[PDB]
Amino acid sequence: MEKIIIYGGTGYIGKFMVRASLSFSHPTFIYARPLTPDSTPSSVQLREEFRSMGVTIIEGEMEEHEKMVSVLKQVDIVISALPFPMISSQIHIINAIKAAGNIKRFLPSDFGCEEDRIKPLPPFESVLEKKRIIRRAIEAAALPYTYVSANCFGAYFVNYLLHPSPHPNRNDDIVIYGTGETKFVLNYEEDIAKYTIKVACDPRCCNRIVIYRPPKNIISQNELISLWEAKSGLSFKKVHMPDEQLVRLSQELPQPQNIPVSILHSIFVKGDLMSYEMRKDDIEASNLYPELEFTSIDGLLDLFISGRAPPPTL
Ligand SMILES: NC(=O)c1ccc[n+]([C@@H]2O[C@H](COP(=O)([O-])OP(=O)(O)OC[C@H]3O[C@@H](n4cnc5c(N)ncnc54)[C@H](OP(=O)(O)O)[C@@H]3O)[C@@H](O)[C@H]2O)c1
Repeated sequence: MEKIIIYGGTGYIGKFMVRASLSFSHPTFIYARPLTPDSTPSSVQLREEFRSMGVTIIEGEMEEHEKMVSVLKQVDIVISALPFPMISSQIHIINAIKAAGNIKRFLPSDFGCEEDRIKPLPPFESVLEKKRIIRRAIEAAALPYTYVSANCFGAYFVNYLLHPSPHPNRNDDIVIYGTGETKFVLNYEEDIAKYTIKVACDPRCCNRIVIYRPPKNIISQNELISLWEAKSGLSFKKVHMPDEQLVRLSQELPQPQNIPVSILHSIFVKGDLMSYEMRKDDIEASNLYPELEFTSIDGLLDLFISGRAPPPTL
């Protein structure tokens, strides 16, 4: 099987990718920054867990070109799950990949919306521009790539939008962004990870934009809430944050506090995750692997009720 190295492997979505890679029998590696006295105990725990699972951990800084090239010459696929503050640093990955010359595929840290076909409010557009610059650098180096639009991380957004708790109360306030009829897609993290590993090894997805849009996971905030209320057995106080308020906040709030509201405006008001139809060269992943299936929204919510869903995260 193809050998896979993951940057940001100890991250929120990164850890799912590492486990999926191993589960699909791929020799797995991660390039990680050296630990420090302030390293969160969580980051320390994950590295120990990964090592015990057979993951090869290469410790180093992004600026260590020779170290990165040496490792990349030993693998076939590179997947980056680095966070926004580290997006620009991916240029070092691109340079090490080109120097190595043996890499079959590079998946930059996209995993969101399809940045090349949307234009959100200034605060969000600014961060998206960093990801676009990485894409332009990939194209300039002529590297084999796959740009993944994973759409909404399932557990991440259910926690954010519904904040499930042991004992819900009528007054545990539910916020609806915009009017709530805008369609978006919610995909469970474990599935996003599994499909990403398959996609990275699939020749059909080389040098292509791949979108995770399983038909059963397309939903509006109002539909999601109705489903959640039916399952939770109670009616929540629902409040709206209309388009105008989100726009106003994106302009009046300081940075980076103005980014969250800008992202919510893009996803739930402009509907940038469903305001476009699949293109010719565009690939929808749920149609690719008969052996795989995206967990339905109903299934994702049951995961939360059963108390087996990922915990809240920043
Ligand atoms: N579609 C969606 O709903 C959605 C939601 C959230 C995120 N995303 C996207 O998914 C991607 C990853 O997001 P995420 O939330 O998973 O990221 P995250 O959890 O914040 O990633 C942090 C990870 O990178 C490392 N790291 C952090 N700061 C670093 C630094 N200064 N130098 C070196 N390594 C550093 C960490 O290693 P340590 O263990 O050493 O700390 C950790 O592995 C991004 O492209 C993001 O935009 C999409």
